[PDB]
Amino acid sequence: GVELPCTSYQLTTAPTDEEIDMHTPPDIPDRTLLSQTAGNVKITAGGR
Amino acid sequence: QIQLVQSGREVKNPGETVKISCKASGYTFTEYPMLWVKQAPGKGFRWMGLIYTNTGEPTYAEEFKGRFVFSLEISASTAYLQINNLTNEDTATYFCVRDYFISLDYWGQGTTLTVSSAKTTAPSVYPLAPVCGGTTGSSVTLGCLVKGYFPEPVTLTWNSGSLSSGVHTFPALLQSGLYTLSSSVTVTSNTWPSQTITCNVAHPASSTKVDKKIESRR
Repeated sequence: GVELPCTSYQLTTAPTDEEIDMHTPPDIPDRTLLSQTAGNVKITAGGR
Repeated sequence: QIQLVQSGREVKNPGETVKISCKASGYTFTEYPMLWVKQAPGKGFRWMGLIYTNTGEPTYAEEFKGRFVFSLEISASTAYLQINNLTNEDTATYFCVRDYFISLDYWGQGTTLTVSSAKTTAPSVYPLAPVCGGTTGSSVTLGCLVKGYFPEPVTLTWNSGSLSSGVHTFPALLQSGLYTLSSSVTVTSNTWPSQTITCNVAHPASSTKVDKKIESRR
């Protein structure tokens, strides 16, 4: 009914118009490598 | 050193609380694991929980944490586990642990308490010297007992440390709502009957503890 001129949102190999960033590199809470000890804590390798 | 110094024995009041004081020091109150321990009448040292103590938390278990609820001011190693909300099916032993490598690395002394809110009196010291017939042996054998102190635990305190050598106590006999138990006070052949061989019994509901020498019987 029409070929209306409009925006073709890019689906090609668009490598460099967008920039996925990271500044102040990773900051969040996750401490799941804890192990059991009393005063000298017996932790292992694990978690993050 | 790992001194989770618990309270002594107990005759724990039903409906009340009894705070077996775990002075959990040298092992963990203020830096390390205070392992809270209910104590089975068959079950042994059962889980009231545990806590690594660098921050300051105790942790609870499923069967001992609950009616036994414990608090902890870990700076002197101070804490107290109350065998509390007492029932006749609530009494047992009790203990702690001083931890390292999350199983326990030192073991604390504990205290055994039977849940019974009954007559509450101080102990009677039942003293006794040897037989008037015989005494053909190495020494004199006599007694000091925690008798007539309803209820127990009725301690054996003996002669200011003089009847703490040789004075080996037994448990208080729990009968009729009263504790009556004896202890063999051994006075030596160099010691007795030139000296005594004497023990005594202790009870808090009358606030007494009678120490009796093994006297001359005649």
